[PDB]
Amino acid sequence: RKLCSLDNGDCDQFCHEEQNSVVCSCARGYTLADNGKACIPTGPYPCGKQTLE
Amino acid sequence: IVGGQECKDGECPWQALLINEENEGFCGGTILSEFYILTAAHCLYQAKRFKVRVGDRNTEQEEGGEAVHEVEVVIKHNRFTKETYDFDIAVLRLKTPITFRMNVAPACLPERDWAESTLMTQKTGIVSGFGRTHEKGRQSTRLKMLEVPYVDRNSCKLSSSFIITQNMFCAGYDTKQEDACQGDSGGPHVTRFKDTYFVTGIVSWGEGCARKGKYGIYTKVTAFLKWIDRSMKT
Ligand SMILES: CN(C)[C@H]1CCN(C(=O)[C@H](CNC(=O)c2ccc(Cl)s2)NS(=O)(=O)c2cccc(N3CCCCC3=O)c2OC(F)F)C1
Ligand SMILES: [Ca+2]
Repeated sequence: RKLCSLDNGDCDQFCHEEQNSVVCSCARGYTLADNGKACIPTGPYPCGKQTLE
Repeated sequence: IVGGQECKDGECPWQALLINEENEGFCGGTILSEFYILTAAHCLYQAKRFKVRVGDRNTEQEEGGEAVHEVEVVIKHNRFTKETYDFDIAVLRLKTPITFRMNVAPACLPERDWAESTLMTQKTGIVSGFGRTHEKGRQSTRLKMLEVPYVDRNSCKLSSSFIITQNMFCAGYDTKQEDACQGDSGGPHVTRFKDTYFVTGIVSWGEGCARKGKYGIYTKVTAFLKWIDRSMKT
């Protein structure tokens, strides 16, 4: 499959196609990484993460 | 929760509990942020007044994670009707902010199209709460969880004695005796994606609990994402 259909476009969280290319984004409590794919927490206890620590 | 497993430390940290004047837990909820809780609309007339408790894994004993919060504003969906349980969704504004810690963390709100393409298309979701352990049993003292597969919508409609609207989806098992139940009501249905849990549904109703040929019915959160986002401005 094509782009977001193929492995979520290599994005950690949200994927939407835009100008053919893929654009990744993140939920609240995260910021997109320099690679434009990974979602990095901005503080402890970001949403969606099981609090094992 | 009928069957399933109990939530271990840090496994279901988005679980909230609506408690009444007598300190009894009567419904569940989902933590969305420091000020906001997602719950079912029908839960808001099973008491005259209530509070929100977070970090609770055991209702009969006290535990370090626990904190009580009072609701400032209750945002019930004006189209909710108890005849069908359609539009079974409400947002709670807390007076004071939640402190995130062990056993206390929000579930992520997904984007509308992505959720429908990517989350709804997963094999299973997870549902938790302090609800009944058998259809006719008592409330569980411990927070339990259950992995529930997404059910095909046509099969879902053919199984139901009551209408399944666009604001509802089916999850659970056909014959296997595992399902959510009374008291789990208003609680979290989340879906996992790359080690992250997104809130995909709200425990709404079912024809009893764990019955053969019957599934659990959940409020479809993706139909209300703009509405929820609008609630979190006021
Ligand atoms: C406030 N408490 C008392 C109610 C709230 C909703 N309730 C029920 O759905 C009960 C118990 N089952 C459950 O709560 C759930 C099972 C699976 C999920 Cl997911 S939730 N199932 S039930 O059979 O006993 C039932 C009891 C009261 C009302 C209903 N509903 C649900 C809305 C549609 C019409 C209706 O009569 C209803 O379901 C109906 F299908 F039979 C209990
Ligand atoms: Ca406790």
